[PDB]
Amino acid sequence: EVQLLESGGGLVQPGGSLRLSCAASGFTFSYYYMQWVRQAPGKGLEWVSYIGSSGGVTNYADSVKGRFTISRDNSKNTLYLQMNSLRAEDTAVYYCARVGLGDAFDIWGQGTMVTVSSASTKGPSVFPLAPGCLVKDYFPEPVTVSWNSHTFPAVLQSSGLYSLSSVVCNVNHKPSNTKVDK
Amino acid sequence: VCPGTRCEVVMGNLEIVLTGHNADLSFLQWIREVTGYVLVAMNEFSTLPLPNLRVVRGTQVYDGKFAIFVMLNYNTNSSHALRQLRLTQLTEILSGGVYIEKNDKLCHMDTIDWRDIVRDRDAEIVVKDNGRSCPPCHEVCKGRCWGPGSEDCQTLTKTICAPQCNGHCFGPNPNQCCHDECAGGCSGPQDTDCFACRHFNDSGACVPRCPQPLVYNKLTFQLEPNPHTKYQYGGVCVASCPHNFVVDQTSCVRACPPDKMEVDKNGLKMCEPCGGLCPKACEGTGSGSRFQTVDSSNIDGFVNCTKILGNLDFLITGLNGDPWHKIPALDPEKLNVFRTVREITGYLNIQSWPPHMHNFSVFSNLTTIGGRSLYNRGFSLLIMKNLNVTSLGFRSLKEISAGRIYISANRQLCYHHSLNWTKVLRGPTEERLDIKHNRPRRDCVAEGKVCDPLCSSGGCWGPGPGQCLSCRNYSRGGVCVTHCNFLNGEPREFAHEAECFSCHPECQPMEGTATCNGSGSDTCAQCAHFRDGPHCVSSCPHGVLGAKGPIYKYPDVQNEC
Amino acid sequence: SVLTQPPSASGTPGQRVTISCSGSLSNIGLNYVSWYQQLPGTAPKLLISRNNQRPSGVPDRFSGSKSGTSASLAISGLRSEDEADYYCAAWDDSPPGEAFGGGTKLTVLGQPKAAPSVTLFPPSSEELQANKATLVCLISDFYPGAVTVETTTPSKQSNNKYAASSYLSLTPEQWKSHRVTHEGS
Repeated sequence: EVQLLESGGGLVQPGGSLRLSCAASGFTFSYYYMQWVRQAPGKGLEWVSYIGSSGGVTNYADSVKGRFTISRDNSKNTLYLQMNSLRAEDTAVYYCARVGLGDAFDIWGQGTMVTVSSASTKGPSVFPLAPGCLVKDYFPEPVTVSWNSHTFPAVLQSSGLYSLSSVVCNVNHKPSNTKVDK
Repeated sequence: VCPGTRCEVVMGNLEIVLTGHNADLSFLQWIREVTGYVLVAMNEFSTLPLPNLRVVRGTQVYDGKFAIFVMLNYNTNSSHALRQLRLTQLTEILSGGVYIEKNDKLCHMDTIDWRDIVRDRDAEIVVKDNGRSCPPCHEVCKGRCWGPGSEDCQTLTKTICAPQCNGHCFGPNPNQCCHDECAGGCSGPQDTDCFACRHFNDSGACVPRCPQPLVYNKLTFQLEPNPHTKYQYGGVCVASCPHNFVVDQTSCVRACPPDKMEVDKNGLKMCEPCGGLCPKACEGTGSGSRFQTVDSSNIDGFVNCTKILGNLDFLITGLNGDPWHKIPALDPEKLNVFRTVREITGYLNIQSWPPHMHNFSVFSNLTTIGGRSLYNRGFSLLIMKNLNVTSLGFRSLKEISAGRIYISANRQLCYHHSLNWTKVLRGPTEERLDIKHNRPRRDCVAEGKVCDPLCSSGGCWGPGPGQCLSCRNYSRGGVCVTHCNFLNGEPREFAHEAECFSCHPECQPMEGTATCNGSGSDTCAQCAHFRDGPHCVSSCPHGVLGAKGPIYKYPDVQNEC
Repeated sequence: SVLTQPPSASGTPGQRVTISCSGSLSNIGLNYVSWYQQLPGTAPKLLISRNNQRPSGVPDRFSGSKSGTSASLAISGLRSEDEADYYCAAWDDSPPGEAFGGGTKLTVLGQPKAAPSVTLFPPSSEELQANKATLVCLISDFYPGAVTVETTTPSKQSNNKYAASSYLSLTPEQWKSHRVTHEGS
């Protein structure tokens, strides 16, 4: 059906580059302008860029101008976004929207999360409290903390790490292959 | 600043009618000035707390004679009634009278010198039939008071003074009168010692005009944005305009004038002059509109329209008329309504055109075609089967942002063969151009139906130097000229981006050399009158204000301020 | 190049709420206004297009309007399914781009006001012997989801209530140097 399928996102480091893809289907991709809108976790909707139907006009936000480059392949029905020199403040959920009648964004993508973090993978240090368990400093999310054989969502630490707690235990961190009980 | 019926100034009328035994009137504790009248009728509370109320103007009055109207504030059965009118700082009443009657339990009203509070000598003051069992004022009040307290005394101010100060004075001595910007009496001779302001107020200092946004700078002998630059918000000078309010040069108006637009240069929204016709978006025709084409019923709704949020379909049905004789034919003269249209967001579809109109010079001011809405099979511009159109006539058209171009079956169309669409059609041309089967190229060349010699290798929209895409030399009013009025002619002109512009006035026509270098008066060879610094003005600063005050200087012999 | 929306909006099941949207002549003044609804954990969808048009799926409850350089979003008949983020957008001319709004967080009440049950855990003894002594403050069961005490954002539970957690990283030396609000704490 009428669908804008996105791809190309993932975890990357500052300075790194990424190319986002947006495959169209169900409509004539060559007849519409296409948009890029990102949304940082906690922040609101932020306009990134847009391109003409024939790939003519191209304007960017001052936050990305020079680093990002929008393009399109009408023969392949795909909208691209060349994200170079990525900063930490570029971490967001990048949606691609089609302009419709009256320049309204009637069709959006599914999400594709883009993350720019300096902190690499790390082991979850567990420290048991006094009369549940505590999962401190781990990356990246998530961790399945189940007792034997209500859990609060982790916080975004100032170091880019995460700190999860559980109250009433098995703490398995798959990205670090860490299976430690305490 | 607050509306009538917290703040400090009450813009409107303070009306309190029919209130219960107990009411949180503590929100009225901070009120300094009332612009209208005070209405307190049929209430049941015991005290009206307005201790900071110093001035009640009275631009409009209740019962056509009273700036203060208080009556019937009691009950025939209950014991809840108005007993105290806490107006401990009530100093002046610029206009209107006072009516305090039928207040059964209200005391200390028959002891107030209202002639000192009321400034209008012809006003009516009726204070009677009030409290009966009323105790004397405090020994401090000296007979006149508002309540049984040491801080509830009436402060007398008004005093007959010298004819040098007509009414507005702070004592009998001539060297103790008020300022010219004082609405009534005052406390001192300074501008920061008045009861009420006659015009505005910077921060306690009544000035006839708030700090001008454009003041004179001692550095560059001209004008510059002022540090304060307080704007007029009615009666209070503010450096920043209120919520949503736009800055109208010197005033904070709710909405921009009909002859001005809401520009936003240095951050804040400012009302700048349109300079001709203000920008206006309009509903168009096509997929998403109300109509299949423009016609006798749509042509009138395009007046003063500069932007088309949509498209413009021109069908034979719209021109010739409705098949069911419902809507009459379109008067070709009414087509001139699109001469204001500068931009079309969607497409332009011209499938029909008046036979005696050999071009689209109606759209001679059309600048941009977006193509955000396409016609047929992805077209932004479709001109088909117009056997009368000799030339296009889109002289102002510089950009077609997207979509394809369909131009066919026009048979008599010329001047478009030499057009370099790449310099107009944004995006890789590829196969977006569908231009064929018009007037044969060989036929146009033979009859001289080609671009004017003063046009560059770009192309043209018709005959003459006015229909050129790019001039070989310069342009003057949309017309390709070989020379600008650099060294001779009137008015003397200069050049910018291959376009001619007239030099600033007060710059005499310099023969042999260039008169101007730029648009402003900062760039001239010499001044035709006076020269205030690096500028050329017709008159030295007669009475302009700067950061300190009025600035003026005599023409120093060789005409230099 | 941003449109101005109120940061928050509240109402009860069956009440009419309004979401205004300020702008300029560059954006709203010469272009169509569109509203976008974003349910928690989902992608935003088109709610209002071209000033006042509703797509097949948007009820007659929602109604957008435009007057000058400003626009509004009216929701007559509030429901517990309307609880989401509302953004307004408009094409901008002089700076060629899309002018988005800051965002409006519509909160649908209905549920009775509840006080959060705070559970604080002193620094772990196993942690205290590891050059650290972080505090663990757990917040649970409260409505509406808005509590000020790094700290997490209020998380909606399966109990239709909200939860939160606040951590305090410190030094073991400063730990023994010395021996949650919900609108009416």
